[PDB]
Amino acid sequence: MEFRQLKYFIAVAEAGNMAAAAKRLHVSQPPITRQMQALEADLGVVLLERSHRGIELTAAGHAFLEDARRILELAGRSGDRSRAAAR
Amino acid sequence: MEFRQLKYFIAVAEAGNMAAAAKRLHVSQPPITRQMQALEADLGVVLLERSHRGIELTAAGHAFLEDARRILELAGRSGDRSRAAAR
DNA sequence: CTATATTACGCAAACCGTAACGATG
DNA sequence: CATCGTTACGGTTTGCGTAATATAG
Repeated sequence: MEFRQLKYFIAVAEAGNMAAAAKRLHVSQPPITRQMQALEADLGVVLLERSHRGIELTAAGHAFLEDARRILELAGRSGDRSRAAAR
Repeated sequence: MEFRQLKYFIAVAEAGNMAAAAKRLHVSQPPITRQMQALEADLGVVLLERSHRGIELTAAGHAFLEDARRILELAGRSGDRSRAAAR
């Protein structure tokens, strides 16, 4: 897993199609499709139903999505805590 | 912040010095020092006091160590779930 | 002279963006 | 056949490991 994959996958879930997701992240489309492939590979599971319209989430997608949000939340807060702890 | 920095940090924290963590992660020592620099910069905090005898954690680092462990654990379990939900 | 950390340098692998191709409602 | 997803390719960057540098016992 990479932090980058989590952010990208969250955006794709919220967008409903990979092009829109890319525009929201300020990258080109191909990094989106490739990073999703690496994620699905790394997890051993299909997160996304592809069509020419866009994407739907699988059961394993809806599961993962919830946890991706929480890993990002926790990473963010872990930083604020450490910085606070300095003082 | 990257997952690899979290693993490396935990290993450095447990080991008491960078050389022994390096061996336990099966990499040379310079990635360890460099990835601790990258991590410290990205958080904007100092986690470790370096001496010639090894390392000791700051307040900031004791905090971050616990959350490091939470994040990785949560990342592990989130895999397991997503695979389980694909049954 | 050992043990630790850091820095320098060279080469390989990863990663992005443009461009081409493919597939489908 | 218009629109989105994927794959190819070239060029930049990141990132390793070996070797060198610096400090301390």
